[PDB]
Amino acid sequence: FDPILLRPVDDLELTVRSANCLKAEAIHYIGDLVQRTEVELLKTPNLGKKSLTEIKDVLASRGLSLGMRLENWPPASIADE
Repeated sequence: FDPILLRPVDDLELTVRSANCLKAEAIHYIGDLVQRTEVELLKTPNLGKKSLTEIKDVLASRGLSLGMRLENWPPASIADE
């Protein structure tokens, strides 16, 4: 599995309006991020175009795709509590 992917958009280390705004859209995990749709996500009253280039840079910098449903998400790398 991809580690950055398992990471939370907030801590994904992306921009401030991209990752941050991502966790505000019920997508605190970059996994769900790629498992969504930048079409409507990049049209909210708190998004932007310069952000679509980043979110896409993550969905394309890790062999991912738009709405690319991940395997059995989330992975087993989050079972400590």
